[PDB]
Amino acid sequence: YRPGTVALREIRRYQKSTELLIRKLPFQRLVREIAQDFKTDLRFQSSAVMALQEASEAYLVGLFEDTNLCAIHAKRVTIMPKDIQLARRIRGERA
Amino acid sequence: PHRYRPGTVALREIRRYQKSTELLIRKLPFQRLVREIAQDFKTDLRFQSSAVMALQEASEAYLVGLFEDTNLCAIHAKRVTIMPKDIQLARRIRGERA
Amino acid sequence: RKESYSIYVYKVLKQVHPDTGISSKAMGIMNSFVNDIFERIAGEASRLAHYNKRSTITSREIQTAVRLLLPGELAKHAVSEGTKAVTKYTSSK
Amino acid sequence: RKESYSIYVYKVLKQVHPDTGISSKAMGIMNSFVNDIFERIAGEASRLAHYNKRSTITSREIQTAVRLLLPGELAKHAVSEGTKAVTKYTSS
Amino acid sequence: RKVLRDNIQGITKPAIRRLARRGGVKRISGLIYEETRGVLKVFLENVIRDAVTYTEHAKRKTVTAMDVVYALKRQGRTLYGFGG
Amino acid sequence: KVLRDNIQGITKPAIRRLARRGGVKRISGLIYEETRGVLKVFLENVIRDAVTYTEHAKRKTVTAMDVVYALKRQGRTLYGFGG
Amino acid sequence: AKSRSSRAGLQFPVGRVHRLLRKGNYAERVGAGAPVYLAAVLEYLTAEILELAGNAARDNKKTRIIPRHLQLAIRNDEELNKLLGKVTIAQGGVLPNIQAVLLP
Amino acid sequence: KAKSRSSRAGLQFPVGRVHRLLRKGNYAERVGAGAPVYLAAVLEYLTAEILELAGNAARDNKKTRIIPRHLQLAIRNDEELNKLLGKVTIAQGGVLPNIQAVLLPK
Ligand SMILES: [Cl-]
Ligand SMILES: [Cl-]
Ligand SMILES: [Cl-]
Ligand SMILES: [Cl-]
Ligand SMILES: [Cl-]
Ligand SMILES: [Cl-]
Ligand SMILES: [Cl-]
Ligand SMILES: [Cl-]
Ligand SMILES: [Cl-]
Ligand SMILES: [Cl-]
Ligand SMILES: [Cl-]
Ligand SMILES: [Cl-]
Ligand SMILES: [Cl-]
Ligand SMILES: [Cl-]
Ligand SMILES: [Cl-]
Ligand SMILES: [Cl-]
Ligand SMILES: [Cl-]
Ligand SMILES: [Cl-]
Ligand SMILES: [Cl-]
Ligand SMILES: [Cl-]
Ligand SMILES: [Cl-]
Ligand SMILES: [Cl-]
Ligand SMILES: [Cl-]
Repeated sequence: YRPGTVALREIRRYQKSTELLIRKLPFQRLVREIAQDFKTDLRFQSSAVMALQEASEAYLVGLFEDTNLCAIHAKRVTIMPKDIQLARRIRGERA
Repeated sequence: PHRYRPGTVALREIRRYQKSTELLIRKLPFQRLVREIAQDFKTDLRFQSSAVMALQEASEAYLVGLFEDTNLCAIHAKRVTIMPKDIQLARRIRGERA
Repeated sequence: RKESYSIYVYKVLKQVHPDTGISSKAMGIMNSFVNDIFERIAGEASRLAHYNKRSTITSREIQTAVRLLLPGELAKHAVSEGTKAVTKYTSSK
Repeated sequence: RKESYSIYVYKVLKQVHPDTGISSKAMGIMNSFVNDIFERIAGEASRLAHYNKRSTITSREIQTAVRLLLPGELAKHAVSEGTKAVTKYTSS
Repeated sequence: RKVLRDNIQGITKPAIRRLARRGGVKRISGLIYEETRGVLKVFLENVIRDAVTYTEHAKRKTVTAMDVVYALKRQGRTLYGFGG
Repeated sequence: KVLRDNIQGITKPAIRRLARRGGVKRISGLIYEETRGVLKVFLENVIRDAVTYTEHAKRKTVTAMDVVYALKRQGRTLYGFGG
Repeated sequence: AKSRSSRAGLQFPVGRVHRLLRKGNYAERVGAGAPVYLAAVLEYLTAEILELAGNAARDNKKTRIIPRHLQLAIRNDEELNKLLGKVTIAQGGVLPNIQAVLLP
Repeated sequence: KAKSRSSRAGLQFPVGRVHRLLRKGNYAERVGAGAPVYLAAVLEYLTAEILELAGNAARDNKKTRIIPRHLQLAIRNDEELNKLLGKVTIAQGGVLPNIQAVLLPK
């Protein structure tokens, strides 16, 4: 189908859904690498990794929502790094 | 640089107001607003002067902060002019309307 | 570590929707909710008692904490349920 | 009727800038600042004690709270200064 | 007991303009003055409502600076300079 | 020394699906790397505080509750992991 | 009117709430009224979210509340949404909502 | 007169008062003796940091006396204090002079 039609269909599909969208094992290796920077020989309960993953995905989706409103504000349909940077500035995540 | 358009005047006004610390809303009108708003929640409420001053410092800091974000929103849209839709974007991302 | 209210949540579910069940993952959410709200109200009841130099948390601190923490319309309902319960407990009691 | 720390803020100002005074408004800001940071650190140290089922806030809870609350170098320097204070107090 | 009315209009165009200037704003649409009034009125109602809740809890009739500072904490804003 | 670059394990399609969940219709190619940067900063912040809780408790296993507490420190309350 | 909850007309546990208020470092003393009022409010708010989550279940022809329904309930209710504005429901998803400008 | 706890710890901030304030807040059933010492030490350090920066800002502007404005300039120009104090309003502090570059003549 047309790429705009495909996107919109993907939106409807991913909005009905609750599954985590990042691969479980890649996320887990990321968490382990970051933790090892702070303290070596740290282990994670598997439900600690799941908590991190649920929060990270929630965070990123919330951020994409704001990013999107920033794009639409500038009369674009396409999100760009400047949309992320604006949202994070107003959110107070960066100064 | 450029010479005295509204542009050049606005810029002097920005410089002037970012340099000072004084409150920018008239105090008696602010107090009357506070008292009016408090007339709903309760009859026969009084306000210490410093309470009204606390309310003013907080209100003005809140608006100035909100105007900062609003400006970034106008600039994002390639405008120098802030509009209500800029305020509303800012407030939404801040979570005040969400 | 955190308190479990599963039995109570379930009893409340049977009053409001008698023919609806709840998954164990949804029960986990509900537990997190009761704990969170408990901690918010208690922490505010505690700040209020300290602010007013009272060494006791009474139903008055709880009530004020509820009005502070809940949005206005929802606080009405919650204050009214709290007051009812205290009236019943205090009446025939 | 928040706690006043004026005397002590004066003593610190004289150590750091023997030169300079401080207005009473500015002093009010410093008092708010001390009370605010005290409440953040004690509130966190209280949560830590409770999480760990300890009846007791020690300098360990204070330290951890400082690490949680302060950013970057500020935390490192404040951790070092707390540790120095405790070492000197324990020695004397 | 005078019935106060319409005092939001005491938040004037020049006051609002001075606030936006401090906020670094170069140019201002004529529609932002009413928008700003609305935003200020909501913020103030929320704060004053929590301030009075503190005051009434303490069985006082006078709202203090500390009642305001506590109310502001409830909005997640920490105000310095009024603990005296 | 060793390449530690696990942020790159987070894949273009994962990022695209999160964006679609956030209602995004079209995504510039530059957003993928930008996103990985923001996610890394988020996770560093949370994990730094969670291991702080773990170490304070003299444990070597980070629990879900350590993460729940670390999230609260970022102003985020996560439900579902207290059991 | 045998247990403290029963006397209060409540399902939520008054004795247990009292105990938790005492162990929590909240005040020196906790009066008898406090855990009654706190339990009633906890019970009321629980019922609000179950009412609404139950309704979301029934709208999607389910008979079992899952996290999804809790998320829908909260996010569709202005009051619960404000109360829980910084809360993440694990496995909750988001509200189906596409900005009008993006539709053909 | 016995030697103050502050003296013994090498501090200006009051260790004794800090211990009483910790007990008066009901943060825990017990407060250990090192807690107020470490806490006073931190409060004193942070105070020293700000007053140093603020004293500087007062000089950078030909003044002999710290006003709220200098505290505000101190805090907002410092990456870490700015973060620490991100939700704080300093009464009578004003804002940092800063205009967006796009708004300025080229
Ligand atoms: Cl979260
Ligand atoms: Cl576009
Ligand atoms: Cl860009
Ligand atoms: Cl950014
Ligand atoms: Cl003034
Ligand atoms: Cl008047
Ligand atoms: Cl404020
Ligand atoms: Cl323009
Ligand atoms: Cl508009
Ligand atoms: Cl009571
Ligand atoms: Cl009833
Ligand atoms: Cl100790
Ligand atoms: Cl007008
Ligand atoms: Cl203008
Ligand atoms: Cl204060
Ligand atoms: Cl994939
Ligand atoms: Cl795309
Ligand atoms: Cl939990
Ligand atoms: Cl009971
Ligand atoms: Cl003392
Ligand atoms: Cl003592
Ligand atoms: Cl400076
Ligand atoms: Cl500039």
